[PDB]
Amino acid sequence: TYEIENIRAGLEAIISQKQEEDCVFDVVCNLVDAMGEACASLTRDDAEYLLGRFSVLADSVLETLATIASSGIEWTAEAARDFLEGVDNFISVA
Amino acid sequence: DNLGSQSQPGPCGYIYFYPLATYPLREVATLGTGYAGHRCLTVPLLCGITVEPGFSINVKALHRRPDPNCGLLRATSYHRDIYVFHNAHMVPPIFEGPGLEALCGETREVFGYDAYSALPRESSKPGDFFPEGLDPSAYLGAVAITEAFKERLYSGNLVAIPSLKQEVAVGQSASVRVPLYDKEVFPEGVPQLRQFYNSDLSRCMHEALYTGLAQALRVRRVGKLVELLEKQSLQDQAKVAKVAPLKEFPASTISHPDSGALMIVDSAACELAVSYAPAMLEASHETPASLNYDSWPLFADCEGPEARVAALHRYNASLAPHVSTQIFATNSVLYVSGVSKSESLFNSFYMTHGLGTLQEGTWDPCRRPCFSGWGGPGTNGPGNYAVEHLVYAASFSPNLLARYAYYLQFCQGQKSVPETGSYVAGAAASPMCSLCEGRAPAVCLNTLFFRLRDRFPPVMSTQRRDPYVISGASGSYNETDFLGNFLNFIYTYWQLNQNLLERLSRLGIDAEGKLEKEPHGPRDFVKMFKDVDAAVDAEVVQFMNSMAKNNITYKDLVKSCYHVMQYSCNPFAQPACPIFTQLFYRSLLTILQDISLPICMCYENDNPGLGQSPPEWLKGHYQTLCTNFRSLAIDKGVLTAKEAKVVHGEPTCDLPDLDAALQGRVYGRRLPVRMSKVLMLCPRNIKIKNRVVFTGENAALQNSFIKSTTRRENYIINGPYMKFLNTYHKTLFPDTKLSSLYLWHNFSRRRSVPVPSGASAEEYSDLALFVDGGSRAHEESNVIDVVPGNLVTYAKQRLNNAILKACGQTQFYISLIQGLVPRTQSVPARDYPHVLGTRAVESAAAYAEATSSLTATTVVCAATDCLSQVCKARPVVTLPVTINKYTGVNGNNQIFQAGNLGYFMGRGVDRNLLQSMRKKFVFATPTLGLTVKR
Amino acid sequence: NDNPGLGQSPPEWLKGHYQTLCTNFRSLAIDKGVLTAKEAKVVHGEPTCDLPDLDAALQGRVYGRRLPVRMSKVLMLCPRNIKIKNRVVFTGENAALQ
Amino acid sequence: GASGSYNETDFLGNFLNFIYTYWQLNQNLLERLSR
Amino acid sequence: GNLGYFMGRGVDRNLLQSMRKKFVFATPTLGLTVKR
DNA sequence: GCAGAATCGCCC
DNA sequence: AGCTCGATTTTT
Ligand SMILES: [Zn+2]
Repeated sequence: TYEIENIRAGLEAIISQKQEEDCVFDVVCNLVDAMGEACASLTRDDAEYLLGRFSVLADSVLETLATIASSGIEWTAEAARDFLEGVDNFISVA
Repeated sequence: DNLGSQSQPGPCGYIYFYPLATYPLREVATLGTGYAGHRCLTVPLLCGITVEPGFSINVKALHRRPDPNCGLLRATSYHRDIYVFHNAHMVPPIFEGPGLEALCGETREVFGYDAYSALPRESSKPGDFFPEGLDPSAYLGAVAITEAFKERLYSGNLVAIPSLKQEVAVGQSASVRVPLYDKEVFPEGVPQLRQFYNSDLSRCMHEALYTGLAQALRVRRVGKLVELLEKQSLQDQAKVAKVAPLKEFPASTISHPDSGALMIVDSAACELAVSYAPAMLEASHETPASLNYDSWPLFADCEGPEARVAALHRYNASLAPHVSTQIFATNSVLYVSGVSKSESLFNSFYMTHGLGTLQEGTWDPCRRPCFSGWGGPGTNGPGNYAVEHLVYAASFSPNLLARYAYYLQFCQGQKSVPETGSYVAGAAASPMCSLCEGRAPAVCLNTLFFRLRDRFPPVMSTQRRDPYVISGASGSYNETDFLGNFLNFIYTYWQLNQNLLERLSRLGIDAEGKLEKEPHGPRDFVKMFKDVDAAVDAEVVQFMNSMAKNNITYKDLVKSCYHVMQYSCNPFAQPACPIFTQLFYRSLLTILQDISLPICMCYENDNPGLGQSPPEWLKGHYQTLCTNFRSLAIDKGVLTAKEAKVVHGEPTCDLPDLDAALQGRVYGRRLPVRMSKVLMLCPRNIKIKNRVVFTGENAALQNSFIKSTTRRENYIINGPYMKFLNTYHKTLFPDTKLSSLYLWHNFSRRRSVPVPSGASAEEYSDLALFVDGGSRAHEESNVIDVVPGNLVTYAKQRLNNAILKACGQTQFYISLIQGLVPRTQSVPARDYPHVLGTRAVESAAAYAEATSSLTATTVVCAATDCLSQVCKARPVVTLPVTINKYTGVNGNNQIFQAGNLGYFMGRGVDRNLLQSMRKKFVFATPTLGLTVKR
Repeated sequence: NDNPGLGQSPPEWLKGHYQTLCTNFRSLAIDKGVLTAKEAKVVHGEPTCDLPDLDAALQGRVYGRRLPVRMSKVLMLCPRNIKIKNRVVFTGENAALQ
Repeated sequence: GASGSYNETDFLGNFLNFIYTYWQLNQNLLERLSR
Repeated sequence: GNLGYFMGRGVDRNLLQSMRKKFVFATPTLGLTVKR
């Protein structure tokens, strides 16, 4: 395989299993682990390919990666959690 | 009447002279084939940059005077490329890497190919072909040539007449042209040194034009192919066999149980391609609006020369995926290896591919040893694709290889490795490099090859029946909506789609799905969709009423519908790149061979080889086989062409006195004239077909097409609304932390929805029930495997699911075609080392410093959900085809053909192809708003 | 019309052209609305067959031999019918006939 | 000469000869006339 | 092969005088040389 | 690995 | 003096 196929498989494996919590921080940590500093310029066309079946998530991933880039922490999964985790009404339907 | 009859008398070609002080040298270089150290290059023929506005591409060429008082006329179009031969060092190269001319020379010899052999004369001195008084140091010189007399240009048999000069405006530049005439217009003779010859021009044509035509026939003797094409043009030899002696065969053909019949079929297919392809290329062609460079829309916002050059580089990046696909695909037209035998009877002979086969030794038509083969060679390792295979793809031409390398510089790397800067400062700078000596490490061809290494195809020695990949301009009438050519003529399916766009206009939605007013909130989002659903459901009723009152059998017409694409046969319709000349010519020669295979087989079954060699068998049979081909290849389901007679109206015409003009005196005469050829074969289109409906009849296939009905958990997020629920998320749920995917998946499992702080509860309970209701209705009814991105595609999906239900088509998904469309993006130059130029690189820290402030242009492809809107923009296309052949119905015994859309081979082609029966792909780049005005 | 006579006599013109004209006729005369015919290959199953010894029979002596045999011609053109047609309905379109 | 086996020479000729067929329609009428 | 007309007044008295009527001569073979 | 098809034109 | 017709098989 190409390495972009292995990143894509690992993201579809996370998103297909994550339940009872929103997945964007766990997707962003897997990207920052696999690409490091190269996340700082990740384009929407590359992000949509890597997200595969779940390509709808791309805008929220890119908005999240800009907060890591602009807050001046280094590109590692340990620093990404340390920033993100420091930084509702719900009606039921018939 | 016809375009041939209407064309005027004129010369066989022109020499153009452009002033160096004012001519736009950096613009033409972006469209050229220039390498570092060149003495000649090719550029496109274009009105307003290489020829004057109003240039006639069709002419009657005055080519022979049987005596001083009679002229003969040949009807011909121009050749597509212009050859730049005098002061050519003034045009910048397209690619900066050194050493290409020696690399091409070495690689041509190991494959056993013929190099250009110069005439024993010198090249014509400037004072022999320049107009009176012009300084040769002040001008750039180039040839424009007619398609029928280009071998005469190569062979030094044209005469230039400087006294007949004409002054012409080429864009801003005050330019001059001189006419060219065939030496057969001087029956008393002209001295051998009075004829026009340039050795750098003839060598450039040998490499960049004729070598690729020889590769398409599997011939090595390029100079002998040029000689037989010249005699075919001047002495009417189209019905005489001529290429068979030059043929060569591999051990898989020589060892074959049917080898004697295979050698005859392979030879006869090549003879027919050489008879018919030049005739169709020489024919009179329509003049496209894209041929006018000063009306190109892509320049419309540009101010000054830098903006114009940067606009041409963006234009070139939009074409690169077509060029890189023909390098990366295992089944590219550039890697066709020959003919082999099994498949049903008419499919039993077929075209093969493989670079391993192309390296092997060969035998001649008398079964004697011929070429001895090559054992192979770099950084991609043993048995794998090497830089020599890229040189073979480029026809051993440094001009073509330079423009291929320029397109490959737009491609992304895909690692299956040293960091880029430690490769560029490390092994790329070694004095062992046979190209740069380590003195240009960032732009070197070996550095580009190292970067793209894992995308090149495997090297193959097998004989399987696969589709081959073609590139070129599309025709006028494509049928690529969801039901293809269903009810195209008799209301028509085209009119039904026009009616739907009119209803969507009354809702405030345009043809690309843009709104005049975006939805304000939950009520407005529901209201927007319910109006589109009601508008589609109204049009289904009016259509079903029309089919009923006319008793039309629409329920059976759905079963036989096809998607249709037209591949254009006009050479002037192709994009303004010299690589597209070779891709078009080689696609045409390959299609004519593949169409001819069963025609040759049936004639040989009736007239057996009986141990004769193919040149002996063709001597008796070929004249009859030409006439069978003309009757059975055309209008039988792939190729369309129109025969016509060409006539000239006047018995004399106003022409210069060529005997006085040779002595420098200029005045007119009314010379008697007649046509030397009357018949013309005007080519039209090649037609590509794909079947829409699987009928369940072939029991082995059903598991790929079958429609499930059980209630899935993904039904909202893989349903018809998810892309809109994402696009409008910030207006539906102001300042929520939740992703749109998690909000609707939580609803899909827990039945709950968040209500914004001042918003009303029941308004959101309704939004949720709309999404749920339509998603379950779609899960039940849908047979079109698409998640729509815009309201026009959403509407068209709802419409076509209704028609298929009225036809009882409910058990299976339909076939889809998806367009892959180029998107151009600027990225940090860190892994794109060619931005540094011919610069010396001394350390990885200096490479990192020099790239830290720089950006590179790159290209990726995006999948469209709606091919039919791309086909309205008159696209450049690349696609795979197999030509299948079959018997007629109702007791008929004739052979009919279809060109069926196939699949790409090789994992390096595009990441969207990385894993189907029911989805196929085409690459498309639009031309409306780039080179043609809306 | 495509291969003109140019003052040649018909025997001179046929010397070059006739082999091609045979193949045009076979393709354009049959199954085109008047004449129908079926092409077939003829084969013999046994490699030898029971036949009289013709050298002995010429000298008046009668006995059998299993002579080796093969076909001297393989293609056969079986004729079927010639079709005659007559139109039933006048549609009023040709105003001279009404 | 001799005629072939399949001739269509009733008042409407080859009308609906194959797909009920005009031949079958004529066979139905002869059966009613037999009764 | 379109059905046409007979020429010559000696052929048969039934042909002695149209667009809309044509004639064929016919002799049956069932019950003569072939058994019903 | 990865259907089947008698064909042409017409172009709203 | 005397329509127009894209064609084959099927075969009761
Ligand atoms: Zn180098």
